[PDB]
Amino acid sequence: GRYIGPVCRLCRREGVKLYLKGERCYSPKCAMERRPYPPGQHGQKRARRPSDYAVRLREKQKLRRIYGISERQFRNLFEEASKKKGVTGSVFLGLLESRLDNVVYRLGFAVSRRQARQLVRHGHITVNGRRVDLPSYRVRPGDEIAVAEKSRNLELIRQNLEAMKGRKVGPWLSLDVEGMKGKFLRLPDREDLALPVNEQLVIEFYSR
Amino acid sequence: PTINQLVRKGREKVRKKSKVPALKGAPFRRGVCTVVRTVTPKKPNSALRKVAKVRLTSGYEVTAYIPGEGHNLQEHSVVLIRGGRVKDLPGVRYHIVRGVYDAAGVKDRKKSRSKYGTKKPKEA
Amino acid sequence: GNKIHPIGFRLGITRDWESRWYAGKKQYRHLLLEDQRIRGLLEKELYSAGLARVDIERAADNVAVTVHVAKPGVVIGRGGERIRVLREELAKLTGKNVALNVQEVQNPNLSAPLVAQRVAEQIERRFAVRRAIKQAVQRVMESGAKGAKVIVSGRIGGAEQARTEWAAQGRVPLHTLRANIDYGFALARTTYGVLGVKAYIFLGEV
Amino acid sequence: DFEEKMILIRRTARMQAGGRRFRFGALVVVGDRQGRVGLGFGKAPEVPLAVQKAGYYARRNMVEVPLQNGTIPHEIEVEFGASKIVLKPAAPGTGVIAGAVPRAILELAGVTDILTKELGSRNPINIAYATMEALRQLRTKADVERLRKG
Amino acid sequence: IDTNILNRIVDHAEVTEKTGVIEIGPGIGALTEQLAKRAKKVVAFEIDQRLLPILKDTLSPYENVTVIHQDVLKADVKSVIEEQFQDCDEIMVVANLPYYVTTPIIMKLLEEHLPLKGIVVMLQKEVAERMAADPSSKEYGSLSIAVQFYTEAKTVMIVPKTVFVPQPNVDSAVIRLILRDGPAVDVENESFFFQLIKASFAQRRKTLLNNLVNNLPEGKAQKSTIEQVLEETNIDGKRRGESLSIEEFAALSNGLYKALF
RNA sequence: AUGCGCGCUAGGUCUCUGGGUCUCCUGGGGGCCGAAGCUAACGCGUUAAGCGCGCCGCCUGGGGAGUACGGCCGCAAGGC
RNA sequence: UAGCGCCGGCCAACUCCGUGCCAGCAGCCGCGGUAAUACGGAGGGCGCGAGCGUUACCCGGAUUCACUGGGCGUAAAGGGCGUGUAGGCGGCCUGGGGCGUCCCAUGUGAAAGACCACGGCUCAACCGUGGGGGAGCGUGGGAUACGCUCAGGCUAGACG
Ligand SMILES: [Zn+2]
Repeated sequence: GRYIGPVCRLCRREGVKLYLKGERCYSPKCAMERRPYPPGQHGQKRARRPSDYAVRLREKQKLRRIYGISERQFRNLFEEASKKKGVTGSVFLGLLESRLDNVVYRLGFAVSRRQARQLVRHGHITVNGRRVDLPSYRVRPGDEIAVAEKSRNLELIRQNLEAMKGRKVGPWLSLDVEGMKGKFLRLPDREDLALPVNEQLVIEFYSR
Repeated sequence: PTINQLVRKGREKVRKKSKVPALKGAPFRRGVCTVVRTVTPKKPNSALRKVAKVRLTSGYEVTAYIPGEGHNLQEHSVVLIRGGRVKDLPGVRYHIVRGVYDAAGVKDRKKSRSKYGTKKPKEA
Repeated sequence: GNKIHPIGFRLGITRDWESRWYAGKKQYRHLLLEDQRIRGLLEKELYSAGLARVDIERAADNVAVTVHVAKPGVVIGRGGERIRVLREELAKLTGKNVALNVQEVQNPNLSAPLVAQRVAEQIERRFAVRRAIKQAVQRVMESGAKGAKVIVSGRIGGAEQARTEWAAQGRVPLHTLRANIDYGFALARTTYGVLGVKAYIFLGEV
Repeated sequence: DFEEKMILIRRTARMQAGGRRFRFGALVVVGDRQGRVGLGFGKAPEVPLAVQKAGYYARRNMVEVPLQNGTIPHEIEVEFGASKIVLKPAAPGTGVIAGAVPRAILELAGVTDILTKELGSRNPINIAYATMEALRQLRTKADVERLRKG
Repeated sequence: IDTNILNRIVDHAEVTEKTGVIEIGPGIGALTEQLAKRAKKVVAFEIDQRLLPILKDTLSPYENVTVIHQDVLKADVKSVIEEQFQDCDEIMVVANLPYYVTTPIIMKLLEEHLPLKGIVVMLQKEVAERMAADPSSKEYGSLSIAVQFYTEAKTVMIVPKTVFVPQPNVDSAVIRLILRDGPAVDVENESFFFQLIKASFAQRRKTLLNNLVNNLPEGKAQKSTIEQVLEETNIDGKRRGESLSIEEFAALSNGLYKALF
């Protein structure tokens, strides 16, 4: 079970915009443009300097909340990345970006990661001409992601991909806006992602 | 020491000493209460702690600490004994699991119900 | 302990009498009583403006009251209305055609009475005593004033037992006659009793 | 220009004729994250004064560190008094594996990947000094070659 | 306290012995103290009881600073300007504002038609960008249209987070808003003007027609009229919505309502 | 309160006892300052508590306790 | 269908009421006698989430049995002192043997488990197909620097 409840409160607590809600967090309503302090009774009091543990925890929580995945899955992914070759940080980010729901959000089918998760789970998304209904599915370079024929006329997808005309997609992706389909080309770099996260702190946190 | 000294004698391992002999390698035990007495704490603390005397399924007969606000532990109540030591009371080395056999969960908890075993208050 | 008054120690030299006039034995006490009454009234009335010094002199059945104030506008008032009514009050008190004068003390951070009353006002407003004293001494020290010293009596922050704070900086030679030390006292009345504030300032030598 | 870090404020006391006189000691690390680190220990009867003094001392006593790929050229093992520090080079994407004090010192050095261990007494001041010595005792391939070959 | 930077803000306001200054939410009085030494008259609105003694004490050496214990929203600003500023030419507002009351506090002042010359304030950098936005910069919206319809805006610089001793979460920026000589564009239907402005940016990535027809029951009924009037005013609901200038909205607010007003 | 043996690491100074070519040079022993270095500190420092190698005996928080029990040795008290 | 623990420092999360060394909390340091962020209740927050806590046990942190990796002047620790058995260790130069030692080839080191790659369950768990690796021990061949050994010498240790 993922996290269900208030969202922009996470925006507030983490102190970064963290586009979770889709469109609202682009309008003057993201709750960062009004009351950008953490929630609660003592949200706007001069706080003591954060501890090392606090810093690492906050960094990890921010990175986790971006993709909206369980702590268990997060730790499993980190372990996998650690065991692999190359830089832990780069590999970890590459593994977080290879998720089906995240890829769906990237390609522009959905406005938010949560909407993308719902679309995936509800069977509106196909991978290599086969229905996949699992948000945690890992896609690989050279895969074909498309919208199911049945769902090609749904209002949500129609207007989402109508807004993607004359708009750029990530360098590690291609999209056929008219073709109701995309393509995953390669693992994204550290430079490619505009994450407000210093993954070194995540590594250090998990070291303890 | 020299390598020869170590070959001839070697290093003696260290063995841990159990702090809960009465349990006999079991998470809990079942006992029968005999005496329900209130006692006094070591120096810096001054109160009147409620303490039972429990004869276990083992041969052991030990004092136990009853945690909570009020209890219904009579002279013949069947109880479950748990590990854990009270820093103050000189001799007790076990607690009582609230709400198991005859011990009942302390009336009207709202914050820590896992401990002090009490059912969730059906809200209205 | 038991330091004597730093002004009284220097009445002859480096300081001057606040009241300057003459009267025979027959008519001394009356003039002094009138003088004390004038001082009382002025302290009572002009406190808001930041009074620091009251000078009285007599020539021939006349009074020339000079008031040294940080803020002279408050005393003067709008179109010289307040000064006029104050003059009227003083003249009504004693029929001696009093001649009130108003002077503005230059750099009001260099007058010890002003510093003392400011610290007392701060204490009345439930401030932190030590920090206030440190800041006051710092402000005195900034604008020349070769020496500065501030003492707050006791019963700090609504405590049970009294204690002295004393922050000072520079040279304060209370033992030298040619010192030109300016001294100021204040009394801070709070809900847990009274407090005494003393300020010493040292402005060069000779 | 230089970043500052804080290790410990400690309030020490000495007896007098009927009472105690206090004094605060401050430990401060000053660094530019490019290979320059200074450590200062400052005593004063008042905390900001102690911080200022420690900062001053840190700015004086500076040490250059031979960084390459944000790691240490060679593993080292330095004992100061009864404290012992062990440093080891690490591959990229490892992070600073260190306690509060060594991490504080090494972060301002620009080191991004290292493994550390504290041994013996763990008095923070001694550990800080030991870390300083270990940093001060580093050599490169070039330096050793110059020493030997010339 | 943010040192000489305070003296910088006043420098960006250019106040002298000629000017009277309105202070909104002074706090301790860091900015107020700096303003006092450079301005003929200073007025302040403070509503917090706990910070009042400190503010009063900070203002002890000064005389030309007045503090009124009343919320800005409830109090009539016009009267306060009438008395407090009887003998000054330029009337200016310099302030730093709490996060919640940033825009509405500006809007109240702008709506009231005060004789204010300029409002030089410190706000969020994001809000600063939104207030002073060029067309189709994703910063263009209701805020920009409203402010620039009332007052010309100019962002001076960006104040970094690494200034305040407690480091905040979001950066700050200083803006100037000079009151325009009369309304920017002639339209009698101010209310519906604002209605159109706010409705047109209902969905940023949607088109003008979507943002127009969906709003308003009459509008949701009389679809064709909107289109024919838009074509009458040489505008179309296809471009985007965010690419229009203020005068275009003036023409539309004339025509569309002229059809039904 | 410092196990035994050997090798290396500035000196100065006071002594006891031999040899020489005899202001001095060279061995063995007993003290006092002190290079390098070691030590938590006190201090040690060519008679090491320095730098190394070999072999042996010991320590693993403080009371209970050098106690109880068992064993060995003593006439005994006692000892291990 | 959304619960459970926590919010004094370790250790991320703060205020108001009730009690006044009482009721209690407690892993350690300790909090409780009228201003309790440490007890009890609320509001709020933090962590995990179909789970969350507690007890028991094992490894780690413990370099706190120290081979890697400790010590014995005063912190626990040099036998009261000799002589000496077994045992441990041992100068310089040549030559043989090749026991320790090192290298190569090879048999074994089963299957599952561990690592890498590719695949089937719509993914994952799970499973399958290949590739290695692996301390040790056998068998054959090779090298002689060091240790052991045998033979011949030398005087710097030892002895006369
Ligand atoms: Zn948001």
